[PDB]
Order: sequence, then structure tokens, then C-alpha cells
Amino acid sequence: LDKQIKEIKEVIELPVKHPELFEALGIAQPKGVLLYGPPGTGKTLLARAVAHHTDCTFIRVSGSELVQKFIGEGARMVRELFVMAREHAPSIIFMDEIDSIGSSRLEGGSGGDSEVQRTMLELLNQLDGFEATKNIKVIMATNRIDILDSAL
Amino acid sequence: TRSEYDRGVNTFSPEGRLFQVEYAIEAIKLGSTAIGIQTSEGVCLAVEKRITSPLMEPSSIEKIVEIDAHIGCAMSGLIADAKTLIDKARVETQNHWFTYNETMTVESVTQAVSNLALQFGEEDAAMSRPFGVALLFGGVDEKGPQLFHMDPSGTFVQCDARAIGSASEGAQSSLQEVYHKSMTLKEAIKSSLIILKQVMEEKLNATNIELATVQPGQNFHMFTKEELEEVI
Amino acid sequence: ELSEEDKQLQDELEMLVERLYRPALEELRRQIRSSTTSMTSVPKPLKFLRPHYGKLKEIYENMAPGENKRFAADIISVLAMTMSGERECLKYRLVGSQEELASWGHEYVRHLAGEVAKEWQELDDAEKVQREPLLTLVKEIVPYNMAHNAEHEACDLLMEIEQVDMLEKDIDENAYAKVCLYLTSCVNYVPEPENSALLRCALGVFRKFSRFPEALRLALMLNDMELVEDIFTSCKDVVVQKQMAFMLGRHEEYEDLTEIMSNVQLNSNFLALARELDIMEPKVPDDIYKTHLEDSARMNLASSFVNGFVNAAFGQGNKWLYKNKDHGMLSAAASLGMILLWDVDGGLTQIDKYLYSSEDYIKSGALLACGIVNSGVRNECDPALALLSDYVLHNSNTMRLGSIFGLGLAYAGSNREDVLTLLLPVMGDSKSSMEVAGVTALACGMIAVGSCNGDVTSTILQTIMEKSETELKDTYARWLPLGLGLNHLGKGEAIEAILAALEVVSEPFRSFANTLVDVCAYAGSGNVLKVQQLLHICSEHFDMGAHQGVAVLGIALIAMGEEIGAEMALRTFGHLLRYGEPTLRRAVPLALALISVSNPRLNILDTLSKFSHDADPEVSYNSIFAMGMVGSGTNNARLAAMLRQLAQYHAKDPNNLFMVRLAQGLTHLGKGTLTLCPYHSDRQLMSQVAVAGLLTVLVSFLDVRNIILGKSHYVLYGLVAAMQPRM
Amino acid sequence: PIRALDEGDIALLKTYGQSTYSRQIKQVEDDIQQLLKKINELTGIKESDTGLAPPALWDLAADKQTLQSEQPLQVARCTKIINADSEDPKYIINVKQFAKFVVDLSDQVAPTDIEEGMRVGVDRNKYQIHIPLPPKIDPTVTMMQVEEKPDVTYSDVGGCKEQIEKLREVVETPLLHPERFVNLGIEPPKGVLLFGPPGTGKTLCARAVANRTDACFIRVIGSELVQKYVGEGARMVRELFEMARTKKACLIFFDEIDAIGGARFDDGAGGDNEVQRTMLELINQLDGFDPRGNIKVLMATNRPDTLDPALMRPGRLDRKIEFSLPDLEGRTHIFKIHARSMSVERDIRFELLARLCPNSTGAEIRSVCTEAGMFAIRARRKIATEKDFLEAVNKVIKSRYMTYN
Amino acid sequence: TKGPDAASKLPLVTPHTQCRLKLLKLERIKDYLLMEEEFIRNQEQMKEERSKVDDLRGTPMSVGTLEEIIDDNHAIVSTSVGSEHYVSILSFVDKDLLEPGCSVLLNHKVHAVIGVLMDDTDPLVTVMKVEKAPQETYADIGGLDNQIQEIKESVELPLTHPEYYEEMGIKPPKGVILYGPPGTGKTLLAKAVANQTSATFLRVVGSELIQKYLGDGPKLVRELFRVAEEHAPSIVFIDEIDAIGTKRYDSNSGGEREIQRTMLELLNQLDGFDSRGDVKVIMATNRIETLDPALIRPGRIDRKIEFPLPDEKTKKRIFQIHTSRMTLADDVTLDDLIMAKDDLSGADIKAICTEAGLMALRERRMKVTNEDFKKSKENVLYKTPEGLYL
Ligand SMILES: Nc1ncnc2c1ncn2[C@@H]1O[C@H](COP(=O)(O)OP(=O)(O)OP(=O)(O)O)[C@@H](O)[C@H]1O
Ligand SMILES: Nc1ncnc2c1ncn2[C@@H]1O[C@H](COP(=O)(O)OP(=O)(O)OP(=O)(O)O)[C@@H](O)[C@H]1O
Ligand SMILES: Nc1ncnc2c1ncn2[C@@H]1O[C@H](COP(=O)(O)OP(=O)(O)OP(=O)(O)O)[C@@H](O)[C@H]1O
Ligand SMILES: [Mg+2]
Ligand SMILES: [Mg+2]
Ligand SMILES: [Mg+2]
Repeated sequence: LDKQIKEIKEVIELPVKHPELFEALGIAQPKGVLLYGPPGTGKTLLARAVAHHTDCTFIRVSGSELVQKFIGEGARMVRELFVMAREHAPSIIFMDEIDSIGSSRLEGGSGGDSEVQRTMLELLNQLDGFEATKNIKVIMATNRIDILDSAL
Repeated sequence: TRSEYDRGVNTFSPEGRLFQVEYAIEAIKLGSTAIGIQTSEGVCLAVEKRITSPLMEPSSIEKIVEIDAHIGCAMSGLIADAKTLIDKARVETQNHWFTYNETMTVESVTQAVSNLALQFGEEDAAMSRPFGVALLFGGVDEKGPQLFHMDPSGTFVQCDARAIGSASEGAQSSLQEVYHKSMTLKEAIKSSLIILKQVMEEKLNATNIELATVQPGQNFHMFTKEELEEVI
Repeated sequence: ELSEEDKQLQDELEMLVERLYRPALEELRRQIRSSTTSMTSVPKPLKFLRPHYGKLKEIYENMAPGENKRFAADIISVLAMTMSGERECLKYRLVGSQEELASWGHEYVRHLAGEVAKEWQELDDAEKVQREPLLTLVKEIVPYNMAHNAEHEACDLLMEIEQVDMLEKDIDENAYAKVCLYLTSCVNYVPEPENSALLRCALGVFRKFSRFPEALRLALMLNDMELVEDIFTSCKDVVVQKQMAFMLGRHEEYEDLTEIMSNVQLNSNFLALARELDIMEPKVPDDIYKTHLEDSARMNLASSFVNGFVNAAFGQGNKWLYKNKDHGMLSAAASLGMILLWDVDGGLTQIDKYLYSSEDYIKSGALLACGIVNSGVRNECDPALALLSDYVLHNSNTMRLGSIFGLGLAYAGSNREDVLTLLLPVMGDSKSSMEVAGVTALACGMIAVGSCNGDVTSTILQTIMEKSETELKDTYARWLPLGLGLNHLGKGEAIEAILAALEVVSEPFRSFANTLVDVCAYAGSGNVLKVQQLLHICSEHFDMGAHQGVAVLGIALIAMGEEIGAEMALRTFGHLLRYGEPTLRRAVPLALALISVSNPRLNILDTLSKFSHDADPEVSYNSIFAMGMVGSGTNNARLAAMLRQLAQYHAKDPNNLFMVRLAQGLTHLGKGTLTLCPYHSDRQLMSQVAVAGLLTVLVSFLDVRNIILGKSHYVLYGLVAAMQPRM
Repeated sequence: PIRALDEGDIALLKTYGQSTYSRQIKQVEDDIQQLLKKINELTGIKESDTGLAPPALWDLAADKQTLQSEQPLQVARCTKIINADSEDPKYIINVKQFAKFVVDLSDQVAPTDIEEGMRVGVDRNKYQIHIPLPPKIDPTVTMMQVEEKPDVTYSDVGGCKEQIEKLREVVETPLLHPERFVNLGIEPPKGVLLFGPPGTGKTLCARAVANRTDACFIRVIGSELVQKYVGEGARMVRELFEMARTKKACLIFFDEIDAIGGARFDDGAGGDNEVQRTMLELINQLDGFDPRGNIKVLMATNRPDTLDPALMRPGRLDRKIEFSLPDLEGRTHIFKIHARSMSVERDIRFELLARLCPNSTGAEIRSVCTEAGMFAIRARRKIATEKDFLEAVNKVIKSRYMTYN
Repeated sequence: TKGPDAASKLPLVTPHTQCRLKLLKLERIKDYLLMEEEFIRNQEQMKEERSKVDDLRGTPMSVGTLEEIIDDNHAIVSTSVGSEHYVSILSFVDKDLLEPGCSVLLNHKVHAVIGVLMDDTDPLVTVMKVEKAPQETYADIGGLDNQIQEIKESVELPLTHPEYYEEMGIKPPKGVILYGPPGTGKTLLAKAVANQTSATFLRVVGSELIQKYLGDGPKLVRELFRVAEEHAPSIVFIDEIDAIGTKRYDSNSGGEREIQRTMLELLNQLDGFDSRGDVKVIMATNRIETLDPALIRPGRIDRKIEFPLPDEKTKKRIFQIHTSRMTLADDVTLDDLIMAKDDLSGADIKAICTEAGLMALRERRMKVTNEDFKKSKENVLYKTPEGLYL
């Protein structure tokens, strides 16, 4: 996985360590990475190695952690997580199985996963939106992206 | 509510309505307006065309089509259905002439076209939805000039002056105001053109309107370009 | 990493530095092929010979002429510009006979330019011999820059520490858009007279390229009338000469050159553009107001002011003028003359008919009408000059108080010796009254328009030398400093002698004198040291007030060029009025107004509104007049609405209602056809015309309670003198 | 085929291809940002209001206050006067969430003015009654009563004559001419559910009746009936109806009631049963074992298809009124009213515009008039025309018909 | 109705290309800023009865909620325990600011009326308030000219030219949707409005109006709109309204009905019974087909702006914007990407530019090349059967 290591290294390490290169090029800082693959080909060992080798606050959000029963809770949790990241910047936020917490936006009202969908929408806005981020990198992993939502 | 009563022509609603039939009646509205008048001197028809842009010749938006030498037909609604019902009308008129050697009266002709529009889903004929076209047959039978309106639900009636189409409710009032029995065909032409001008968007100008007249005399006359300019 | 071939190259470098000298020079210099590489950064030999940098430097130190010592300097200096090794070694290399830069890269060119610059700053006027080789260098580099379109960098070298002519002279042709606009901006923001240096540099560029309807306006920025005639001289094409004459007036074939310069037909052009989208309509005050949507002489004055400000110069009186009550002074007669602005034809007749009339308030008004009408238009047959020179010579107020401002209106911005000789001897006013002396200084300065006239400066200096201790610090004696400032504009540091002479004046006064002289001096250009001085002189707490007021007006006047500076000054003035004394608060609105006259931006509007309903009526008046000045000549929307809300709030306040209605009249002023904005051309001219009027207006409004709500009102018609068309 | 910058490569990056005046610019940018931070630290805090008064109205030596104060009443509501035991009444009180005390009277001149529910006074440690207070009026309950008449009339609700006639009947006619209903022997209905497609003038009719009504009006804020503290919503409904009965003749205007109460099935809605409960209280108030008085309700709901049949049944909502996507004449009238105030030529064919807007809600008619104005403004003309209106129609109503000639 | 707040933005030096003109301009900013800081430090460092009165004021002032003022000096207040008291009124209050529901201040021991706190806005809304000025003015919005014109008519012109509408009685639009695919500028056209609008801007996220406590969402929404109306002639940007905007259904759970309640309160605010001040709503969404006609209605949302995947000219201008600040190579023609009609977003163009710069940096270079752009497109793009047509 040498090429994958080099690409992930690029996106995450290079900006935080050496923002001046990106500034000189004039290119907007890359802001996020997402991992494809069958179940047993890295996608979290790489996250573990990056955390072990980063000089920045590493965080995990993996799983269904953002899906909690009481409404108006997932959005608050994601927002407070990104508040934590901004407070302890520079930082790398890992999200294993984003398809759980955020996937295809199927219709709601009767039989739609409206709540997990709202969690995803808050995550969308925090990753990018009005008053965007400075040095917070976000890594996501998914065993099959096909259903992962287009906005993300 | 109308989720299981208006999805089929053969399923009555609690009110006693044929909602597919009212929906066809609505589909009549969409069309370009037509105004037929019947006076002592004949029958006049004035219709609005909706030319989207040139390169679409005049002889493809058929609002007026000639029904035998003694009737004209103004269409309002879906073109395919209009063609089918006009074809029914022509074949009926000619068959009646062939069998009885006389000119089919406009009552008979509109009755028979209605008789075709009746058979929505009857299992003895073959359509499944009402013919979404409202027609005006303006002709000259032995009872003097006559004008008969047909709606998609197979109902036909005499009309001393009737407007149809998108400009239906907005022109029935004008016809109500202006029409009087002792009217000459020149008055009919001018009045129909005035009402059309009132209820059109583009400026009436002899290439956005068609006109025809069937008289107790010369046959169905489709006004030509110079005549359009003269009247306008 | 260090791919095998890369490490082989590194080992080649190791052998080269460890190992007679001709091959070393050859291959070491050819290894700069890495830098010459059209597609590469990180020149490998650079940073591969990092550990050897000290060895190479010490070898060069212990090197002597011969086969070596010639081309090794190139490698030494490239490794230097990478790390260490300043212009001593750079120029040793260049003396090594490699100045071409063709065998080196754009990166090395820019680094060399920066290095030359930094040695130039490090050096002083001494050791100027080294400059000459460096000048030949700069001459050798600049063509490379004009080749590879680094025009910004070339202009950087030119502007660097000094002024340069050779390059922008030899800047080719038909590619001068940069050297034009970019250097125009650099000029707009320069801090020193090397501003004027870049000014006539750009002028010379235009002249060399024989297309200078931009040096046209540059002439005014160059405070050199001699340069104005120098530009006027060539004028090889009558077609462009016509446009130049029109521009001069707004700011071979001799029949019409002087006519266009004097603008004998500007009234015709203005009326033609009025016919274009005609708005010609003698009106009623309420319509400018909206009293239906809700006979004091104060209301008479307000109505006259609004009506005049709106219908100015449209050629449309005693009947409605007759309603006078003490303060019912010549305001309305001046209003009629103004509504007749620039209409000398009927102006003569109407003003004569209404001068052969009742007492002072009808003859002084007539003289002011003549002057204000003549403002902006000149002719060989001098109009109103005979009346001004013959009538009203006795020592008294009213008569001369109006007549002198009328003469200033007639011939402001002329520096004409005839009117100078008319007004300077008459300046002697210890015999006459104090306000009369003030208005005489006003007119003298408004005619001087920064001429630096020694005679008028002497008149003002002797007048202020004439000192009555109690008179000085009472009111209505500050227009001697005002005239001095008008006589001296933006001449730079050529004010120290005047300041030293004035330093004899008494301590409590002369703060205004010094501050107003200084501000009427350098201003619009933008000098950070100077605005520092202004802010500090504001910042000394006094437990004087008008001294901080003049300082505030000065911050406004200085921050009138750069829009960046104007916005930062808006911020500063918000701070000032927030953490400020009542005098400072009163002064802040004037500064806001000067920053944005007739350019009603929502930020200034909001700030003034928020400060309007204040406990101090003076603060309130300053804020509402600031509203009027920001909205002047724009008809801007929602200014009238919020202003009517303010009026209804101050329903029963007489002074507040009068001044707010005046602000509404300013809002509808000229129906949009006339704007008070300075900077007529390219928004980049401290326009000698209408700056005098605006500054007089602001100085007077520095104290509104005493003068405006007193015995004088000619401030408004001075603002009108500043007025100019927007078409 | 891929290489990562390392050692001196990365310094050569950002040192080699660079402007000599680049580090200076970066440093000045960084310190401009830091000076922004420093100035925001120096200032950026305001003294706030805090309700401090201006002078000449204050009081010095106010120590009389802070020497006599603290009265912890409003938590006193006598619930059982203990029979008064003849002498020594021995009142009782409920301080609500806190406790239920038995209490005496202190300094009270007339130890009868307690009325057994009169919201008496009480002290902190010993709870002796001190002074009685008037009944409780909830701040929300009193604020819900629309006091500013809206600025609409029964001449701007265009395209609805039958609906306005029915609403006017039920709301106004019994109130202002009671003779006819009693003379003819018909008890006027009390209850009207206004429904229809989203946007037809429902709230507009409500505003118009509010403007024309000489009777109490209660614009029941839908969200001021779903609180925390289970039972609070039912208490709010009870208090609203009590205030109504207090008033002489009342018009309640429950709007957006689809929020307050749809069905009654729970399944997973057991946690959201408090709204169901306040909806049940609303039903029992609207009609139950109690005369309701001169209270007339004009409920509004865009979706009377998920409402509870208990609320819908015509014992509480008597004149269910549909608003229809206005016909051609109604569209003519809507266009005419919305263009009454505009700068439009005196020859626009508003009949034609009505025809061109099929099955268009009055909201979309308003939108078309306003977009016609926008197009006129963009073209920079002081008078719009029928062409501008047609452009607006194409813009709004629709947002190829080659087979519907 | 306090009045507009907006945000404080420093001026923008026109040049972007690295230039000594830019250095000079930015040093101008520096010097005026240092001057402001000086004035502050100098004047505020260089340079009784009410003091003792406020001392008498209870130091740890608590907050209650007034209810049913009585008499002139005896007002009823409450406490954050569900209890309430018949407290006294001191002589320090301005009076006439005390209204039911007013969050009043009280003394710790005496429990009197010792303040009015006419400043209480919920933290969940004050954090959402906007005070920064995001540097995204209408210069980086490549193309989208019609959309910018419509949004300008909706937001700016009834502030900077309130004469056109009053001249002809028309009233400005109150709401605008921006709807479309994933990445078109729907949020840039909000950022630029924030930039150039001298009116308060209010962030909003649909996932932020859903609150845990039952009934709290349709109180947070009321707080939001009351803050908008009171605090300014302002703009409210509900980003990602599809977070609450889904069509109202019968539902069988509690959470869905609560979300629908939040929707209903939003609608009541937008066009309720009473009225709406000068608050202009700007809403954003990826799918407009999944919203309630209630909020898509043309009385609350008077304009709708598609953001279709930008066409060829707009795509060109977008490459222009997002490469302007880059060292381009003369061998680069920014038309290979233009000509191909592959679905390319504005965000996709940005990512292409960034990735291209990265490939160059890996190639040990700091200036883009055509091969680098080709690789960047190929490795950035993420994602009808042949012969079924034609
Ligand atoms: N390329 C690899 N090199 C080394 N170990 C690997 C590699 N691919 C998979 N593994 C092994 O897989 C395990 C790591 O789990 P992995 O990172 O694949 O899980 P994941 O990202 O959580 O995936 P999923 O979502 O499918 O559960 C370890 O046993 C690791 O040794
Ligand atoms: N028939 C109509 N007559 C007059 N104005 C109308 C009509 N229909 C709509 N409007 C206009 O629509 C707005 C009134 O909308 P209203 O608040 O009544 O809608 P609603 O149907 O109650 O909608 P909601 O579903 O949001 O409750 C006003 O602009 C009014 O001018
Ligand atoms: N016209 C444009 N010019 C330049 N960049 C644009 C343009 N349109 C979109 N962008 C890019 O959009 C990115 C921000 O996301 P954008 O506003 O497009 O998202 P969205 O899908 O419209 O909305 P949301 O953020 O609510 O999901 C910025 O990086 C900017 O590069
Ligand atoms: Mg995994
Ligand atoms: Mg409604
Ligand atoms: Mg966006």
C-alpha cells in the first residue's frame, strides 16, 4: 500500500507540517480523505499508523457513535466534536464506516432514516460550510462507497 | 381521496363522477381558443394559432378542418384525438351521403361523432380513455345554419354562439354580451375577431388566426391570406 | 529516497569537490543546467553541494587569479543566494564576467534584484562609487524583466529607495498598461515627494508614447503650473486639445482655446444634459420634504436652503424674500442668485433689479448672487468685477461680509493679480470688523488655492500679528489660518518657516492655526507619520477642543485618497467618538462627511444615525449635517425616510428641525445633477476647486452653535461654491 | 514513480522559486492577524444595559428596602381552610413544586379576605400569611391575545366569496345581529376548519376577521402549547379557555394545529404523548360536560388528513371550509388587487393574465405581480406593462406542449 | 429593533498577484491598525455615589422571569426552581422595560427587582450569530451571473436602493432558495452576500433546529427569528434545509412529529398571522423535490434559484478563478477540460486545480503543466447503456 500511504501522507501530513508549499502554489488546502476497499485491506490500520505517526490531535468517531436515540442529539454531538477538534487543532478526525453515520439520502417522512440523515447533514456542513475550517483534517473509511452520499 | 376513484374510467366515485371524464374536459382547456358563431346568414369560425416560431408551416397546426362541403370543424385539444374524431366525422358524412344520397344534417353528424366518443371502455368495440378533444361543427343543414358543440364526454348541443379552449371562461362572457339573433356574417366575423384579440397574448395580425365560414350558398370557405389582411 | 542515478550524480559532485581546475570549472558550471532547466525547481546540485558550501567558500577565499577563480564564482554565488554569500561575492562573480543571466534563471534574476536592493538600503550617500556598477547592473537586468513580463518587479527596482527614469523611458511601446495603472496606484499610495517623482515618471512615459490624456490629469497631481503649460504646449492635435481644454476648465485656433478653458459654454453643456432626462421644475419645499406623509424665519431659511440646493443653476423672488426677521438675512437672495448660478445673461438683469432695492440684506445678497453665479465661468469681459471693486468699500459688516465672499465666488482658483490687489490692501481690517476680517481672509485664501502667494501669506501673517488678546479667543477669528491654509496646499515640508513664524502667537490660540495650516498642507496624498501626528494631537487629554476638532478634520482630509485608508479611518473615527470628549465627538461627523461626501455608504449612514439622537445638541447637529453631506447630490433612498423619522423624533426641537430639514435639502440637492465630491478626475485629484469650499464649510461647522446659530450663514453658499455637476 | 519531499528538497521548495519580498509580506500578514487579535482583546466588551436608571428618579437611603423584603408568596394558593375550626382558622397553602404547609395570619387586618383560593402572601421561614394577591394570568396566555389589529380587510381576500361569506356568517353574524338566529330557531355553529392547498388566503381571512371583529381574539401560538413538563400544555389549554370564558365573546384562532395533534396511535410515539394529551384537553374544552359559552373557533390546517377524528367531528368544528385554487374570475380579482398599488399602464389585460395562470394559488399571483415589478426595475423602466407581466408569469407559474393544440 | 449589527471587515487590498504594490497596501493596513491600537492604549492608559449604590446592589445578582408586575414598587418575579415571589422594586431601574416574560435581575438575599437584562438571547442562537466577515466577495463566483443578479435584487437592492420599489408600491422578495446538485456555489453566493451586506448575517443549519427536549425546537426557531427581527434588518441563511424540510407525513413516532413541529413553527415565523419585518431568508438544499409545499410556497420563499452544473463558459471562468493565484506553464491550455462534457462542478474544478498543483509538487516543481492537469482530473473525478439510443 505504498501509493496509498503516499497519497494519504500527502493530504494529511503535508498541509499541517508545511502549509507554505500550498500557499506558494496558490492551491486551496486539501481537506479530507476517504478509503475504499474490501474488508481486509487496511482502511483502519493505515489510520492507526497515521495516528501513531502524527504530531496532531488524533480523534476517532468510528461506528454508529453519532446515532443516538434522542432527537436533536446527533447534530449536537458532531458539532461539539468539531468544536473539540478546532480547540485542539491541528487535528485528524477518523471516521470508520461512514456509511453507517451518513449514506444515501433516501426519502423520509414515513420509512426514511431521517435522524441518521440529519447527522450526516450536520457532518457535511461542518466539514465544509459557512465559516469553514482551518487545519482540521478528516479521514473516512468505507467498505463499499456505492451508497455513500454525493454531497459527502 | 381521489386516489382509487379517479385512476379508472369505470370506477364510480362516492359523488357519482367520472373523474377521468372531468380530467379530459380539463385537457380540453389547454388548447388554442376557437369561437364559432351561427347567424341567419351562415356560420363563422375564428381560431387562434400558437405558432411557436417560423419554420413551422401554417398547414400543420390544423384548428379548422373542412367537414364535407357544408360543415367546418374547429378543434380544441389533443391533436391525435382530433384527427381520429375528424376522420370519424368525414367517413360518417360520406357514408350517409352514399347510402341516403343527401347531406347529413349537423345534428346527425355531431350525434355520431359523440357516439364514437361515448365508448370509453365498453367491452363491445377500441379506446380506454375519453377522446380528449372538444369540437365545434359549424354547418348549413335544412334548418338553416347551425352550430353544434361536442365535449369529450359525448355530449353535444346546439349553440348560437360558442367559444372553446384555453380562452373559454374568458370569452363566453364576451359572447354573452355581444351576440344577438339578428346578426349578419360580417358582424359575426368582426365580433369573433374582437373577442379573439381580447383574449390573445400575441397581437392578432393575420398569421396568428384562422377564419372560415360555411354559408347557405358557397361552400365552406377558408379565408386566404389577402382576406385575412382585409378583415384585420 | 536518493534514487541510484541521483546518488551517482551526488557521488560525481563529491569527487568534483574532493579533487586540474579547468575541468572542475567546466563541469561545475555546466551543472547549473539544473537551474537553467525550463521545467524544474529544487536544482539538485543546489542542496547537493550543501555540505561542501563551507569548503567552496574557504577555497574561494584562498583562491587567486588564473585559470580558476573565474567561473567558480558563479557556483559560489548560486550556492550563496541559496544560503548566505551576499553581494560582495555576487559582484565578485559578476566581475567574473557573467552578468548576462541567460545561463541562469528567472529565480536568480529576482534574487539578484533583491540583493542589489538590500545593499542599496544598507549603503548611504557615501561609497557612491559602488552604485555606478550597480546602476549598470540594474540597466542590464531591466531589459530581461521587460522580456519576461516581470513588469511589477522592474517597477519595483525602479521605485526602490529612489526614482528612476531610464527604464520607463526604455519600456518599449503598446504594452504600457501596467506601467500606467500599476504605477498610478503606487503613486496614489507613496509617502514622500518621490510621489511627484513617480508622477512625472509616468508623465514622461505618456509623453514618449505620444498619448497623454492621462498626464493630462497627472498635471494637477504635479503641483507645477509650469508643467501644466509644458503639457499644454505640444498639443499637436486640436481634437485632443479640445478635450484637454474642457478638462482644465472643469478643474493654433486661439479663438476657442481660452473660451473652453474659461468654460463660457459649460452652462450650455449642463443645460443640454439637463434637457437629457429633463427635471426642470420650479418646486415647493414640502415635495422635497413629505410633510403630507407625516411662518418662522427659521422655516423660511430652511425652505430657501433646500430649494436652492435642489434647483441650483437651473435659472429658476423679492416677494418671498421679504419675510425677514433679524436672522432673516441675505440667505434667500443668495438662494435666488444660486438658483440662477452660471446664468450671467439673466443674472445681470435680475441681480441689478434686486440690488436697486432695500437695505443691506438686499444688496449684500445681490453681490453674493453675482459672485456665486460667476463661480465656475470666466470671460475677458470680467463680470461683476466693477460692482465688487466700486461698491461697499466702507468699514462695516453685512456689506463687505457678503461682498468679499462674492468676489471669492467670482474668481476662486484663479490667482489673478488684479483681484489679489483688490483684496489684499482691503484685508486691513482692524479698522473694520472681526467677521469682516475673517471673510476677507476666506476670499483671499479661496482665490489663492494653494498658490503659495507670498503677498497673501504676508497679509494673513500681519493680520494675525495684529492681536487682541480677548478677541482672539472669543469666536469668529480663525479664517486668517483658513486663508493661510488655502494659500498653502500640499506643498510638502515647505511649511516649517510659516510654522516657526506663527509659533509667536499666544498658547491657548494658534493650536487651530497650526493644525489648520498643516491640514490644508499635505493632504489626500496620505502620510502615515502625518496622520500619526494628527491622531496624537487628538489623543492628548485636556481636563483645545477645537484643536482636536481641526485634528479630526485633518485626519479626514488626509485620508481622502486611498479607499483602504478611508475605511480604516472610518474605524478610527468610530473609536474616537466612542472613547472621545464632546469636542471630539462633534468633530467626528465632519471627518466622516469629508471621507464620504455624496457617496452614501450604509456603514457611515448607520454610524451617524446611531450617534444622532445624542444628549449634546451640537453632536446631534453635526451628525445630521454629516447625513446631509453623505447624501448630497444623490437623492439616495432611505436617507430621507430615516431622516424624517429623526425629524418626527425631534418634532419640537427648533434647531434640530432646521438642520435636519437642511440635511433633507442636501439629500435632494441638485436632483442628482451636482455632486460635492472632490477628486473630479480618475477620483485622483485633490481638486483645488471645491476643496476650499468644503474645507471652509467643515471648519465653520466645527462650531455650529456659535456661528451657524449666530449672525452668519454664508457657509452653505460656500458649500455651493464647492458644488459641481455630475453629468 | 512517486517521490516524497525530504531533507533539503522541502526547503528548496519555498526558498528557490520565491520573491525576495515574500517573507516580509508573510510576516506582516501574520502580525496584522495577531494585531487584530490584540485589538479585539483590548476592546470588544460592552457595558450592556442591566436596566440601570437615569438620575433624578432614584432613591437614596433605600435601606428600608433590604430591611423589609423577601416576601416568598406567589407560591401560596390556599386549598383547604381546614373548616376554620371557628376561631384560629389555621389556613393551608401549596407552594407548588416545593411543599404544602399549614399557616396562620400575621398583621393581616381582615382575616377573612383569603377566599380559600385567593393566592395569599407567605414568608420564608415561618410561612404566616401577609397579603393577598389577585388571580394568576400566565404571561403567555395574556400575550397570545392579539392586540394589534392586522392591516387587511374583507376587500383584499380576492377570489373567495363563498368561503368569506361562510366565515363571516359563523364568526360575525351571530355576534353582531343575534336576533335572526334566535328568531328562526337555529343555534349558530361554533367551529370552522379552514383547509385547502398550501397558500390560498387562509391566514389572510383570519387576519381580516381579526381586523373587523369587535370581540376577543386569541391567535394561539402553536409552539406555545408544546412545552416540557408533561401536563403544562394541557394546563395552557385550560387557562386559554378560562380566559375566553372570562371575556364576553371570544374568537380563538388555533393555527397550524397539525402540530398540536394528528392521530392518537402511539406505537413509538409513546414519548410524544404530551402533545396528544394537550390535544385531548383541547377536545374536552371545545365540547364536553360543560357549556363552552360565546367561544367560536376558526382552526386552520393545510393538511386536515392526519387530524384526529375526535377533533374533526362536527361537534367542535361545524363549518369545515375548503378554499379552492381560485377560478378565472377569482384570479382576475387577485391580480387586480395585487396590481392596484403598482405603477402599471392603464391597458393591461388582467383577464388575460388570469387565463395565463392556470390553477395558480393567490400566493403565486402575488409572486407574479412582484416579479413583473422586478423585471420592470431591472429593465430600468418606471412603468411595467403587460409584457412585463407575461415575463413574470413565465417565470413564476410554470417554474413542450406540441400535442395540445 | 435595536438596529443592524453586520460585521467588521478590514479593507481588501485590490492586488492579489504577489506585488510590491500589495506589500505597500498591506503595510498601509498595518500602520492604520497600529495607529488605532496606539490611540486605544495611550488614551485609556496615558489618559462615587453610583459606585456605592451599585455596591449596595447585590454582588451575585441572579436572574428571574418577571410575571404580573403589581403596584409601583412591588413586582412579582420568579426563579429557576419553579418558585416565584412578590419582590420589591428599587429606585435603580429605568422602569417601563419590565414586561411579562422579561428576564429580570434580582438580588441574591433580598430578592428584589434590581435589573432588567434586556439582552438575553439564547447561547444556541448567539453562537450562530455571524460577526466574522468571510473573504468570499462576488469575485470568486465564476459565472453564475443570473443567479447573482437575482440574489442581489432579493438581498441588496432593498437596502442600497429603497426607492425603486416604493416608486411603484411593489414590495421586495422575502425569501430565496438556492437548490441544486452537490457543489455549485449555493454557499458561496451566501458568503458573498455576507461580505457585501451591511446587514446582520445569521448562520442557520437545519440539523441545529432539532432539539432534544420536546418542544424546544419550536422555541429555538422563535428565538432565532425574534433575534433576527429585533437585532437587525438582517439575513438568515438556513443551510441544508433538507435537514428538517421533508414533506409532512402522518408519521407514527415522536421524533418525526417533533421535527414537523419545528417545521410548522418555521412556517409560522416566515408567514404567520402577524407580519414579518426586514428579515430576508436564504435557504439552501441539494434536493428541492423532497420539501413541503408549505415552505416552498411563494409567500415565504419568493424566489427559487437553480444552481445547474455550470455550463462551458462558466466552467472556463471557474478555472480562471481557481488558477489565477497559481504559477501556470505556458504549455497549459485550459480548454482540454472545458471541451469535454463530463459533469464538472465548481468544487470539482477547485479540486482539479489543487490536485494538479500537488502532482507538480510531487514532480518536484512549483508550476502546473498540461500533463499534471490531465492526471489531476483523472485521479479526482469520482464516478444509458451503450446502443440503447442511436
Ligand atoms: N496491506 C496490509 N498490510 C498489513 N496488514 C494488513 C493489510 N491489509 C489488511 N491487514 C490486516 O488487517 C487488519 C487491519 O484491519 P483493517 O484496517 O483492514 O480493518 P478496517 O479498516 O476496520 O475494515 P472494515 O471496515 O472492513 O472492518 C490487521 O490484521 C492487518 O494486519
Ligand atoms: N385568494 C386570495 N386572495 C387574496 N390574497 C391571496 C389569496 N391567496 C393567496 N393570497 C396572498 O397570499 C398571502 C396570504 O397567504 P396565507 O398566509 O393566507 O396562506 P395560507 O394558505 O394560510 O398558507 P400556509 O399553508 O402557509 O398556512 C398574501 O400575500 C395574500 O395576498
Ligand atoms: N462559481 C463558483 N466559483 C468558484 N468556486 C465555486 C463556485 N461554485 C462553487 N464553488 C466552490 O464551492 C465550494 C463550496 O461549496 P458550495 O458552496 O459549492 O456547496 P453547495 O453544494 O452549493 O452547498 P452546501 O455547502 O450547503 O453543501 C467552494 O470550494 C468553491 O470552490
Ligand atoms: Mg474497518
Ligand atoms: Mg398559514
Ligand atoms: Mg455551498
